[PDB]
Amino acid sequence: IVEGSDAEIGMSPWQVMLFRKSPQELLCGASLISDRWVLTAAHCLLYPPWDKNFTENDLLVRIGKHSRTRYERNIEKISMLEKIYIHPRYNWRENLDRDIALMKLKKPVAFSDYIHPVCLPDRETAASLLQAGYKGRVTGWGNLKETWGQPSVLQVVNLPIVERPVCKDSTRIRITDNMFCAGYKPDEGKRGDACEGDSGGPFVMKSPFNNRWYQMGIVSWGEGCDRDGKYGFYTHVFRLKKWIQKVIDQFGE
Amino acid sequence: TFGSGEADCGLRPLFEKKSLEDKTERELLESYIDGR
DNA sequence: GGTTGGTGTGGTTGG
Repeated sequence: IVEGSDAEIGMSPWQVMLFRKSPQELLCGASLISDRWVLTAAHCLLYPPWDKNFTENDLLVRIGKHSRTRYERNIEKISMLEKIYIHPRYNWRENLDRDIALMKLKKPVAFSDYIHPVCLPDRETAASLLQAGYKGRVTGWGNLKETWGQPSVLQVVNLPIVERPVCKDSTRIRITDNMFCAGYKPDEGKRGDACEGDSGGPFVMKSPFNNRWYQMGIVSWGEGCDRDGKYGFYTHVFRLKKWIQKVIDQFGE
Repeated sequence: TFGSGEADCGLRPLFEKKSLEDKTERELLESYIDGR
């Protein structure tokens, strides 16, 4: 996270680690949603143009962590994935559209003080939570700015939902109603963004009502962390919540 | 799973399940001109 | 990895 601030103990019990096994690497962040249903970004598993096509056997989930760098002697749950299913209308060649993905972890994991599942949106909280002005916070382990910085611990920035009339005439890319943007206007002395390495990574929000945390989005893309007047685009975990519970219905636990 | 659909989705052991509030919760919970 | 404590939650600059 850029212009962020090193997260606290379990600020995100649900923050995952996309981890490449050859060589040892971190692709991105991901959210626990089941005892084995984790949701990331597709691109984090399939970007043909840059020859990104990462497979089940391949990747390691790294659940309940803090140090980006080290293996918590006994915090971390290093886990296998049985299956990865991206979403079928996920447009790579055009604009990271419908860039989502479920991976059915190989077995259940316990929810031990730093490993914990997050609320999957509903019309209610969503409807009324998802108003531009309101703020949510990405959470990841990645570039701190756009260059070759990779942090100590999980970072977190706090940002406000941005309306369409800006995230349109913001970028040449075409913007689908299957993302929103989270930034600050420039005559708004503050700042932050997600960045290369963040993706798959929750944009979660606090419902003043049932006081739970829900995934209003995921880090999708952007035209370079903090371009002042450029926004970060995350995906509408709602307007697709349908694609999600179908896969679970169909498979696993 | 689905929505709020674990059993106690989105409710934090070190924090909400333990009525501890984070560094900058109140930064959000203030976004919604005044949620709580 | 780095200040044998911390959440790299023990006791073995490692692993």
